[PDB]
Amino acid sequence: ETLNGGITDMLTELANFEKNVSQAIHKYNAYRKAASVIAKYPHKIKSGAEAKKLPGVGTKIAEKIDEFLATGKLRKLEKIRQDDTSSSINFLTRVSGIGPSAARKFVDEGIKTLEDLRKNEDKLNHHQRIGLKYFGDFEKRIPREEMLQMQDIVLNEVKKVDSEYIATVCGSFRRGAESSGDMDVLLTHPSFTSESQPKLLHQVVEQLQKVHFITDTLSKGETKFMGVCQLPSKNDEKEYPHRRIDIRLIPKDQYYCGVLYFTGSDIFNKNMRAHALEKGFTINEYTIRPLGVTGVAGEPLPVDSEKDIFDYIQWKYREPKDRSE
DNA sequence: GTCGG
DNA sequence: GCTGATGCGC
DNA sequence: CCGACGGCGCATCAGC
Ligand SMILES: *[C@H]1c2c(ccc3ccc4ccccc4c23)[C@@H](O)[C@H](O)[C@@H]1O
Ligand SMILES: [Cl-]
Ligand SMILES: [Cl-]
Ligand code: NA
Ligand code: NA
Repeated sequence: ETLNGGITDMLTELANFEKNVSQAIHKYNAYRKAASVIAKYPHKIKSGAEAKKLPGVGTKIAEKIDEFLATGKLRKLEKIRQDDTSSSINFLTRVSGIGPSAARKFVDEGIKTLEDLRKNEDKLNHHQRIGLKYFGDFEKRIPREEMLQMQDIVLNEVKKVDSEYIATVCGSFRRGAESSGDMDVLLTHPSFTSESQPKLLHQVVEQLQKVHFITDTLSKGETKFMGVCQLPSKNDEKEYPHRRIDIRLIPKDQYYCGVLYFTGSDIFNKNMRAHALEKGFTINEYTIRPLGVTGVAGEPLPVDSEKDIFDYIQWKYREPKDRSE
């Protein structure tokens, strides 16, 4: 962290400006990738040339590293930071529901701070109001211990609605992470499959609101719910912060590919999709399909467990804790 | 911005 | 009223 | 040189 923190902080700040102000999503991802690869580099970079050897670090970022190393700053970043409009646009996007487009619109009309947002509710859609309401809570991380308590509530209420449901809390949490940014829940039911009900998800969301676990709804459809939840506070104890929770309803026959996919990590999934193709298989979020000699993907293969997927590509079943790569 | 056909 | 496009989060 | 860069569900907008 102390090794190249200056560089990675610089790249990430540049990343945010590209996304939020210039609306250049590809440059945003480029800078992030450069920041990541450098974040892992087990040596203190002495020059851009050294950094350029890393995949994702090109000529431009090399030049920027040289400037930073010799001056401790980046002229363009110092300048953009002092820019009233750009810094405000960049800031507003921290509100969930306010993307680069809305942030630009707001700033163009003189709305530049949370306080300005607070006095202009009529100009915010439902999602943005909630994002504003929980601005601070949403930026806080979730200790694993709270995630465990959160899980207890979800599995219990899901089972209470129908004991045939199958719920799995995925994300880094499933891999054993010490803290999470949110709670991602994958849900299925035997009556729901690819080729075969709107209330399956609704009934669960409803029960979670009944025991006051879910406090707000950002979006809700027949297959995906996105909202806010909160653990009940202990006697005379301080209130827990509101948290982001997503609940996905997935066809049973696609459930395990979903759990695998949503457990990650991202690097693991890529390494698995690669090995999958090597054995003549195509693995995506939904299914695993056989690849013909001419490259034509056949029908979806039977999946009844996470392991089943590993068997197809002849790989040793790895537990989420070891799925970091 | 970086990579690679 | 509807259909497709856009913004957004992830 | 120049296109790719996992996109998918839902809310809301743009346009008929
Ligand atoms: C993929 C990608 C990114 C960011 C978030 C995100 C979250 C979920 C899914 C699901 C399916 C496809 C893509 C994603 C992503 C980006 O950072 C990345 O450049 C890709 O677009
Ligand atoms: Cl200006
Ligand atoms: Cl498919
Ligand atoms: Na490089
Ligand atoms: Na935002």
